[PDB]
Amino acid sequence: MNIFEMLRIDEGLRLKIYKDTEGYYTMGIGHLLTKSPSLNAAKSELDKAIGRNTNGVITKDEAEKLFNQDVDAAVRGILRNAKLKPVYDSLDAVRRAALINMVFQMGETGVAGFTNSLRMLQQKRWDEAAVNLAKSRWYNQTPNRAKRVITTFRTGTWDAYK
Ligand SMILES: [Cl-]
Ligand SMILES: [Cl-]
Repeated sequence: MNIFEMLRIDEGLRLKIYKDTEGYYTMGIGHLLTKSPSLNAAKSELDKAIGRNTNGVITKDEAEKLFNQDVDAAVRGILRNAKLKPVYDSLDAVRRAALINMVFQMGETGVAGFTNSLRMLQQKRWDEAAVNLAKSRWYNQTPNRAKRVITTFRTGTWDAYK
């Protein structure tokens, strides 16, 4: 298993614009298009992203290409984040995948806000971090996914995804 596969499970794959769990227009593999309510605005961002007049539908290839860019940008965000980088640098490869996932779902900014879990993660206090991470809106809103990522931080294995 690896990051891509992991996120592909968590986000799914859809080739027509859809609304995510917060009600925002998304496409493909969790690629957010816009926080705005206008479908047109979404459609507009879609075409700009893709480089052509899609009329709200793309091919698998195009989805995957977004997806790759998005995975890349998440990594690069972490690395450039003063609060994130260090945590990430201290982690093992499986757990890094966990931090990526969160970042992908919630943005650097959002994740950098779990100061306390970050710190526990850094210190390798697995069970503790797992408890603290669960005290969050994130966990209450999307509990199954959050359970998956948390188990991953906790155990450092891919069990939650097998
Ligand atoms: Cl883009
Ligand atoms: Cl969920």
